[PDB]
Amino acid sequence: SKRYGEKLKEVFLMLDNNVVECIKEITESSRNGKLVFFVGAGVSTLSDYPQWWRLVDKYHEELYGSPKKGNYSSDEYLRIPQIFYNVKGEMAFDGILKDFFQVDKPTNPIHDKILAMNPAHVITTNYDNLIDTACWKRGKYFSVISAEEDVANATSSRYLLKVHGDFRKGFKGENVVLKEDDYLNYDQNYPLISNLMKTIIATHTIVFIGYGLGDYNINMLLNWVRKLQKDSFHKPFFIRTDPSPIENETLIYYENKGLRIIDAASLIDSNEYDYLERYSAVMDLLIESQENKFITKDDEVIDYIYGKISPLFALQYIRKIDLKHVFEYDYHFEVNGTVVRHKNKGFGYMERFFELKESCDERSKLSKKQYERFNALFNFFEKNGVICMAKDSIEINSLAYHGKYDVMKKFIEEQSVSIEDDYKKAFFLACLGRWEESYDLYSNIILNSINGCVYYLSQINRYRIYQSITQAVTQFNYKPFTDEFLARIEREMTNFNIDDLFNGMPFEFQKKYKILEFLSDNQFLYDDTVKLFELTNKVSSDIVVLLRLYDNLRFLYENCLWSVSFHEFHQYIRNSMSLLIEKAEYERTRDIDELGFGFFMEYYDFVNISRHFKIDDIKNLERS
Amino acid sequence: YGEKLKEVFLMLDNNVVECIKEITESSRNGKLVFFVGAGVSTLSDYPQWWRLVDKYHEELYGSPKKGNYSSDEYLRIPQIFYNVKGEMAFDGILKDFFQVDKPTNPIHDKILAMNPAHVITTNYDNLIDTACWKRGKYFSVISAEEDVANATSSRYLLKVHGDFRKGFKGENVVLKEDDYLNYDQNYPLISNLMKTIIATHTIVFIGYGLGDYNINMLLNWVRKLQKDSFHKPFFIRTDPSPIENETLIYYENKGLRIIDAASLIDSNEYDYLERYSAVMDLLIESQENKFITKDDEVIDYIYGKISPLFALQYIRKIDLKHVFEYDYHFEVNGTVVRHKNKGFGYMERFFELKESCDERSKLSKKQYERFNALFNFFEKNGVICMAKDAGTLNTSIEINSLAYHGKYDVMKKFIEEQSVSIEDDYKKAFFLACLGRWEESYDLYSNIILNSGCVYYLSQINRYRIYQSITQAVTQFNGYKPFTDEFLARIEREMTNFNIDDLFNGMPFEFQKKYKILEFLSDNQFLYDDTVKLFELTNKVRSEMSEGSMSSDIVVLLRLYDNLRFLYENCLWSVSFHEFHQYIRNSMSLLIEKAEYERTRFFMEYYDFVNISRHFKIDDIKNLERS
Repeated sequence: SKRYGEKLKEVFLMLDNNVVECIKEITESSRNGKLVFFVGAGVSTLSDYPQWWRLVDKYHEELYGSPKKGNYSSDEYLRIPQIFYNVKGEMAFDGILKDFFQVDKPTNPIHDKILAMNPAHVITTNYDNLIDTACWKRGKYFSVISAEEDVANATSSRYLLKVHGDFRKGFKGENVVLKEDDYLNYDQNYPLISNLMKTIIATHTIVFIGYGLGDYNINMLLNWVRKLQKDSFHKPFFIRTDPSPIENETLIYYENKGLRIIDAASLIDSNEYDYLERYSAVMDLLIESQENKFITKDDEVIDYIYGKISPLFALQYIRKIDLKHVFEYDYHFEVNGTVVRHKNKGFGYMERFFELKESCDERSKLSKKQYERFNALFNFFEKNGVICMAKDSIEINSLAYHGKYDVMKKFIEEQSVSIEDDYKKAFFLACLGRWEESYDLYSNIILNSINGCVYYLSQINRYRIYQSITQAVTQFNYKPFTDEFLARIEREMTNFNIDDLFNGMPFEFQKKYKILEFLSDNQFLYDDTVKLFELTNKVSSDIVVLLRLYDNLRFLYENCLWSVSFHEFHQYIRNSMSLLIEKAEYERTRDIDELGFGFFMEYYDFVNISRHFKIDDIKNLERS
Repeated sequence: YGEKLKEVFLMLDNNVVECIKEITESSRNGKLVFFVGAGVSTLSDYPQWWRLVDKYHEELYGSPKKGNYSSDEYLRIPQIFYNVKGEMAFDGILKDFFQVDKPTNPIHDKILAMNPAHVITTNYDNLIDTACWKRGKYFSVISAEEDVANATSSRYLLKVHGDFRKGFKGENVVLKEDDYLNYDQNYPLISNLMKTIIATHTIVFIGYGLGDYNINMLLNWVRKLQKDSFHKPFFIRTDPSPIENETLIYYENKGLRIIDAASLIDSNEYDYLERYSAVMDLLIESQENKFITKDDEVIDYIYGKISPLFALQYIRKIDLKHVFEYDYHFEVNGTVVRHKNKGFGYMERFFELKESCDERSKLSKKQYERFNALFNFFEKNGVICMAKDAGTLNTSIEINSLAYHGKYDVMKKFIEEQSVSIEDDYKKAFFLACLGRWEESYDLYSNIILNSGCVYYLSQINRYRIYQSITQAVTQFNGYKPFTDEFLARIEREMTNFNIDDLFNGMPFEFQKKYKILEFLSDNQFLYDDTVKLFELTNKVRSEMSEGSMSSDIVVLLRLYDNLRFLYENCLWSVSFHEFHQYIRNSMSLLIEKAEYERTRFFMEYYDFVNISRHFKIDDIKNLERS
């Protein structure tokens, strides 16, 4: 196991530059969710599924009473079943298919690797259910499309597209593409499936696995690709697992045809019959490239952390709990600024980054561009209060939080020099009650903002301020807002679904700014409200709760989000502060009981209590 | 005008009502794609193509045509001009005729207000682009072949005939006859994408004259498709004269569902904007409408909303407001309150049918059985009637789960018994989890997953939960070898890639619509509202603790019982969570404090004793004794 990992790392370090670039593109596409796997028959044979040549042999035996002397050609594989279908009855064909294919076979680890690569869709020429079984086990639901009618009623947005059909309806030759007749009339009999396959191939990054370079489907797809306009499509990737290394002439010939070939035999040395070894070699190379197990040098951890962090440079402050989602739970980011390795199995890039931060000599060894990127990363991390790993005071910079109303008015009066200044102006106007002007400014920003994170935040804030205006109008019934303005906002906000706002953003934004998705949710503080129960235990929790409250407040104020003014956030602040004070009082009473002679509140605590607590809530706090 | 549209709704034909129903359903599901023709662009006074044909005719022949242009002439005359006068003159005329800025008509905004999944347009103008940019709707605009691969979003604005974004050249658009002849060869990717979108969405045709070249080409392509292997596209016809019955029959048999604007409303034969706005508004204003007029419709709609929940043994009442999209508040005592139901009141009608047998009798047999099933569901879920009609209500609770009562002997007896159906397997897996045999519990849950959509999703969540608890138990023990290291390795291999957050998203949209309330089980959001509730009444009770003044304790107790019944009767492993136990402990502490106050001026029951014995620690009981 460990020897296999060391061998894989050695192979990657000696990998060709072209194969390295192909692996990088495949991993990037998988991260973006644009990856699709075209699964061939080799993956099925890896699970000992009955190969088609066995069926051809059975049909030949039934036709002539003896297996053919020699080897079938490519045309015979489709002709002999056709001859059996014609001269013999269709019932015999279907019965032989049932006798040969109604078997139960386990799913090979290659299916698990393909699924762990996170493909958007899976296109397969296999008529078996092995990939269906693997997807069913792994919990990723795929809309299995194997007939013409399945295309119209597709349940989900991700497809298990069996372009050659399967035996779900039954072990009948009419449901699959086996005979030469089926291949001849495939376009006529499967228009929708072929169109869907071509659309998926055009709109996604295709990786071919389980196919030979001389396969019928591969050549047909290359012929169709030949019809496309030059450079109007992405060249599909082809994983070649044949025992012998691919010839250079064949390699260049097929690369000119549009296939970027990663050849398993060229990467590692394996036995002639060890197909699973080569399949696992390629798939594991891709997976450990995804898992960052091949990052072995500095100025490369810098690139990865920069790719993860640089989109967040637009945002003023990032919650520590958001950094967990930024790195996909690779590290736990404690509120006190300490980082802990949590779930990453590859290189410890955060530890290397902190080592670079601590010692200047190792930092100097980086490249110039990587040195500047590290400088930006260090500024970002120190600004967000990330210091070092576990083994090694709140401050909110927002005029709205401190109630500097005159300064907010002054900032509003000046002329904005950037879109971010307009965003801050709109938030300040919202905090000052000028909600009509806030809505107009947010609409203007939305118009002029198409990273596009300011656009998303402006849409969120505009919906929030529209809800605030609606609730104020409902509770008032004075006319602070003209009826024309109310009608205009109603006509603008009708059928406006905030739930689909994030999904309508570009997928590059949806990958770079996953941590903002919670802003479109109706409720986003359920987690902290739930962990507030630890303060009710009667048997540190208080400091982490207070620091998380400070993190939420700083994120909502520094980034200028109107959701800070809603009832849910006020309720969360009230509950957290009340529970903290009650727990401190309980600790004081327990100590005075056991000893016989707690909470230290600061300016920020006073501001939070003043802004979020009602008079009744403060009365309850004093009474209890 | 709005009341005129309501009158049109009243006089709407049955088939038109059905078509509007499917269109609104597709819009709600996000599978609606709008096919915008040239009439919509013409509504904004955009230069029509016949003006360009006239200009080419004048430029080459020297005089305007005496008669009327035939269909082939619209493509032949520009082709002749391109062949003779060359490409430069063609592009110059195209530029001087098309580089105009035109305001977006309200029809564009009405199309966008339907939230289309995609907008396929034969127009080469940027009017839809401007409308999307103004409304704030982001659409990846695709007008060339290279734009298909470089799409920035999953929602496409597909200009199948191109546009002038690259420039005002004839090569960027499909105008002349040669462009239409070589369209399949010149635009393979765009045509493939259009065909795929049509196949995988609901298409509404707006702006076409039912005789356009594109409409007939799509009909010809549809003809080749397998019978009943596709959904019939909708065609909005906005011609002044009402469509003939024969023509309507001919086109409907060809794979079109035609909504005629001239049939719905009467307008002047030059008032095209009125004709477009009538159908667009009738589609828009039906988004909120549920098309509920008669009692059988009430029964059918409530059955459609409730029947997926028949798989679950019990449903939290507070969750029901999510089922009906916040139309009604379902209070914990069994009372319903009108919250956001703007249309006809189907819950009031259902209760009226329930109380009096006369209206229940005058129902269809299928609808009678549906109403009977709904009555059984609501009676078993504790929903009684509306708030106004509600009288005396008792806090009677029962939990029909062996795990809650701790019938460990019966637990093991049913465990050893052979399972009958997949529900029995699910219950047996929950019993294994409750019995401390998490190994066989995980194996049985994986077997249920393999053999399997409510049970599939519930078993996935339960399997993840027992994997988590196994990890925690192993960490605690090593921080005794209950589990073999081989089992730990296998479960770690199976579960490390699995993510519980996106499990609901990786579910069929039918499941994500029918079983929305189940999504909360993925995270602790399931306990959110109650927790928030559990806090506020606490403070309120504490206020009533000191000033000495339905009951708040009743609401807290009912929410507690609802949570317990939902988590136990549905056989969910979340009953073993620390957060859930803390919630139960806090609720019981508050209830006991209220009881202590009320005594010196409610009683402990069996279920209360079970909850205290299960979810409390010794220190909490000591604190309760002290206070």
